[PDB]
Amino acid sequence: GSLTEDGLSYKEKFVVRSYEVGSNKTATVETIANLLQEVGCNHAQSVGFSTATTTTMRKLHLIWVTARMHIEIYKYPAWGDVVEIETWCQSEGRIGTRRDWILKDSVTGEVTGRATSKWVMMNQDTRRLQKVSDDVRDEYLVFCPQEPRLAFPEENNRSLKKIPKLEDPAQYSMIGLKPRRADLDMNQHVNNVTYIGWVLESIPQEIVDTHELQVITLDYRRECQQDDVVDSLTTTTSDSQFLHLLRLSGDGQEINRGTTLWRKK
Amino acid sequence: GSLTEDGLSYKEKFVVRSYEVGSNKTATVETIANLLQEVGCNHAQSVGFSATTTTMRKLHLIWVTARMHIEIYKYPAWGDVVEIETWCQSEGRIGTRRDWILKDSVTGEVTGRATSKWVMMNQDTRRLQKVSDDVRDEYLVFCPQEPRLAFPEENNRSLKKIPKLEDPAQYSMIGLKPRRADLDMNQHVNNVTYIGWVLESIPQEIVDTHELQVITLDYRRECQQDDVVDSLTTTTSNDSQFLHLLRLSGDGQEINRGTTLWRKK
Ligand SMILES: O=c1ccc(OC(F)F)c[nH]1
Ligand SMILES: O=c1ccc(OC(F)F)c[nH]1
Repeated sequence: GSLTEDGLSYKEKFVVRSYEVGSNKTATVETIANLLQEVGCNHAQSVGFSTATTTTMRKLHLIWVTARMHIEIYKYPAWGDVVEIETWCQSEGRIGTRRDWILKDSVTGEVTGRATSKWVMMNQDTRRLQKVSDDVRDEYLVFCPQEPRLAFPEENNRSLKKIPKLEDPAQYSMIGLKPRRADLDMNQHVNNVTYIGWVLESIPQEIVDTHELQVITLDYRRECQQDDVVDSLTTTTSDSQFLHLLRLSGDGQEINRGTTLWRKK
Repeated sequence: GSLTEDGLSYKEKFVVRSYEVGSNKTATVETIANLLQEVGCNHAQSVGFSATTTTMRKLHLIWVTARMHIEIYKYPAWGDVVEIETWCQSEGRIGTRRDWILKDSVTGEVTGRATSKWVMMNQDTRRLQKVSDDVRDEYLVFCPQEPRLAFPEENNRSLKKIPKLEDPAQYSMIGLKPRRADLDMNQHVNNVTYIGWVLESIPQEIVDTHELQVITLDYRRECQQDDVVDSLTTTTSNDSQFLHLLRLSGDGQEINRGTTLWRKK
């Protein structure tokens, strides 16, 4: 992959692997979510970040953490196909950061999906959220479009809707979910993609067999740690819509909420 | 990737991805095992398969893994290119072998090797059988005719008999369940998942302070989507050796056994 001409966005091509696809021989949403995160990392390497901590962030032990992940897929790429992913970052002034992605058929050049994500600043030791400094903004505005560039430009759009809290009892549930070493990143934290899978695990197999996932919106409230256990809850709200809750098996502490939308095949 | 000049082997290059690495910023043995399966699949595609031959599709026959053997000298680093070569060979009427060599792309030196034994099984009845001449002949056109062994040595750890762990196990991980990211395109648990499940009963202190050199895994029965696995480990030993058993948490039915060898970092 490479920075584009203006050095304000990054593109990479990926061949869809045998193990990356589900029962219709197209990419899972989790494969897709892993590819967004790889091209996010490849963009940060290309422009000097880490080896996405800036020099000021390293000083005060500050990190970016995902608050929100929104993905819309029109077509899942097939086993053996090339997908082109472009990604850029923007400042939401002092609130935090946004990363946006556009997914294209390499062969046709047509948009096959789009994703947006909200990142906020956290201490790392104390895990306390805060506003972005100001000294920090200047150091990464050099790497972002100055004019707004939005994967989801439409005024009132799915990617910005408030998500309510599922009320007990849930229509469906998958209890006793536990991460393994394959679910951890290189800093030994549970990978953000794992949560996407744990949310999807309470959807009935019959919906998955007969529908395609078109939109997922997931809020991240709190981390699941190595020795935690998650319950996954789902109620139909409706094309079919679901409301989703991830919480710890014990004390029922919320880790995530979300919604998904599925089309009939 | 592509077939070599003689068309009796297949080569492919892989860039190691952000999410594919552990705490050393090098590839996990599960990332390695996934890459081996992708190059195995790309070789079968290249020589005209879809990995069943005409006669097997007629008789509803498939290859299934009886054994995986993997030895790693160096785990490739995040961003590095690993080159993997692969070929099959007939083992008479017993089954087939698939063998792999991993190289540093930049240096050309061998950094891993792996060998696997596959047997013929009825898709439906799940009954093992010997390989028939009509089938042996259909796939010898793709295999080197002289022997080519990744593990040639006369007394080599890839062929040793593996004993059954005796209760009580020294270590255990209880209540392991596949999620949908553990399934392949045919909705069977991925052979790499059992590797991860075997590794989950190794204490974190061994993993933090040692590197996996060798893994040998036997495949007895598969885990269904709605089964639950227990993972057991006893130390059997400068080098730490362990003995492994995966079994179904209910009735204690054996799904896998194996051994691992680790060196101090
Ligand atoms: O561990 C955390 C804490 C917070 C968060 O999101 C923030 F917006 F609330 C994500 N992950
Ligand atoms: O379901 C099966 C059938 C066979 C097998 O391998 C064979 F060696 F036992 C593994 N898993």
